Amino acid sequence: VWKDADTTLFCASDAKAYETEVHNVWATHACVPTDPNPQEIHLENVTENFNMWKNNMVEQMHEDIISLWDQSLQPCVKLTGGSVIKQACPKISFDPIPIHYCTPAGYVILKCNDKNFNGTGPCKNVSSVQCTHGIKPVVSTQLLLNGSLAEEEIIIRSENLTNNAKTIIVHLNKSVEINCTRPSDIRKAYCEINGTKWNKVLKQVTEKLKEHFNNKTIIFQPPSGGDLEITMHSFNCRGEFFYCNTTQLFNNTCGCNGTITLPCKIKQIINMWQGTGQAMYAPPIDGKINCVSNITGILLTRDGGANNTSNETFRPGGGDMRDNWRSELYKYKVVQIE
Ligand SMILES: N=C(N)N1CCC[C@H]1C(=O)N1CCN(C(=O)N2CCC[C@H](C(=O)Nc3ccc(Cl)c(F)c3)C2)CC1
Ligand SMILES: *[C@@H]1O[C@H](CO)[C@@H](O)[C@H](O)[C@H]1NC(C)=O
Ligand SMILES: *[C@@H]1O[C@H](CO)[C@@H](O)[C@H](O)[C@H]1NC(C)=O
Ligand SMILES: *[C@@H]1O[C@H](CO)[C@@H](O)[C@H](O)[C@H]1NC(C)=O
Ligand SMILES: *[C@@H]1O[C@H](CO)[C@@H](O)[C@H](O)[C@H]1NC(C)=O
Ligand SMILES: *[C@@H]1O[C@H](CO)[C@@H](O)[C@H](O)[C@H]1NC(C)=O
Ligand SMILES: *[C@@H]1O[C@H](CO)[C@@H](O)[C@H](O)[C@H]1NC(C)=O
Ligand SMILES: *[C@@H]1O[C@H](CO)[C@@H](O)[C@H](O)[C@H]1NC(C)=O
Ligand SMILES: *[C@@H]1O[C@H](CO)[C@@H](O)[C@H](O)[C@H]1NC(C)=O
Ligand SMILES: *[C@@H]1O[C@H](CO)[C@@H](O)[C@H](O)[C@H]1NC(C)=O
Repeated sequence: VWKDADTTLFCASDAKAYETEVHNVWATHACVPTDPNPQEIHLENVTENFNMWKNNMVEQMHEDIISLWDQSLQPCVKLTGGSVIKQACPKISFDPIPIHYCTPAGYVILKCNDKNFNGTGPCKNVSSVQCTHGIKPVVSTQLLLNGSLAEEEIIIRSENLTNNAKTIIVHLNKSVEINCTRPSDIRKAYCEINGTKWNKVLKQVTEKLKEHFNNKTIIFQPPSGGDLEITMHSFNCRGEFFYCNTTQLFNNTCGCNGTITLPCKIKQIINMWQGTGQAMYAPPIDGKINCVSNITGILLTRDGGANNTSNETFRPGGGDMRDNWRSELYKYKVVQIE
């Protein structure tokens, strides 16, 4: 017997005590070691309601990662609310590691094992766990990186598809590598994507979106304004902030199918995701800066006043990292053992 409840979670990780990498350092002192003997109990004949869009676990992970960045990635200058802090900004070791979220005594985590689960509504195949799986806290916009994959079909996730203001999370079932490099202009970078791989996945995505939108025509367009962090695909590679133009990723025409090369820039002046504010970092480290990531999801925003047209147009979105955490926490919820 249990009931829906919120409580303060703790974290577990395989952090290395000797590592200078900042995620390891934070997990070493803020988490416990991962459960060496994790147990999963299947709940016979249990149906349970989930709502990934109203899930306190997401808020708690958000608070953790903000703390992680605040103790690890300090900018030369932080500009918040009129205040201006000038603190040490050395170059660091940066590579996210999986973090597990675990319940204290008197609580368990319920896990939805329905392979088609979209994040809201009833789940027929429910198990209970002490900890989630290991989630890498990858900060990014537009593209979800290094996550998990949907097990069966591509999944569309949204708090309310009919409401165009609600962010759409696309959960891929086959990852697509994105290989970004600043070769050894020191801020000029690029990302390489297999155009055959990507265009095929994207076609499947549009077909999935057809199913939710009455077989309408699915059109992609570049973001319609905003800050560079959201009009570009933003992410952190080895501590450097990359900003990549994704126009060639979301062009509906696909003489295509070669390597897709996105132009990128490393920016020193950042619009922080942790909260409204601007931060400045030192110029990039020397030599080849490279990151090979898996695209496992897409963040989309649908265009509004098309209620009576023939087209549904989608633009890459992001900005609220809670959606990133939500994309992995969607199948979990905390309950109190009554
Ligand atoms: N957290 C809470 N409680 N919130 C309540 C609703 C909005 C949200 C919120 O209050 N906020 C304020 C701060 N935010 C912001 O100002 N944004 C505008 C500028 C860009 C932002 C970006 O995505 N930055 C970024 C930086 C580096 C990387 Cl690598 C990256 F992938 C992304 C979006 C986040 C949402
Ligand atoms: C339910 O999910 C479990 C994972 O715990 C997996 O073995 C299988 O996909 C499902 N099994 C049943 C009996 O539904
Ligand atoms: C998710 O599944 C539930 C089934 O109960 C349904 O009500 C809802 O419309 C679905 N949402 C999406 C985006 O598929
Ligand atoms: C990328 O995807 C492949 C296959 O989908 C997987 O084996 C590999 O572990 C993934 N890499 C990362 C860093 O997630
Ligand atoms: C991914 O899902 C789509 C349906 O959305 C399906 O057609 C495709 O075969 C799936 N691919 C894999 C590798 O499971
Ligand atoms: C979803 O959004 C539409 C359009 O904004 C609105 O009419 C509808 O009431 C919403 N549905 C729910 C369940 O909130
Ligand atoms: C990534 O791209 C760089 C530069 O083009 C190349 O040297 C490297 O081999 C690529 N890595 C992979 C895994 O494709
Ligand atoms: C690009 O992806 C396709 C489909 O997965 C694959 O067959 C092809 O070998 C890839 N190209 C390269 C150069 O690896
Ligand atoms: C991305 O590239 C396209 C074409 O190269 C360009 O028209 C567009 O302005 C670029 N986007 C941004 C945000 O600079
Ligand atoms: C994704 O994971 C790979 C493998 O650990 C790593 O090399 C890469 O830098 C990661 N990408 C990001 C954006 O953290």
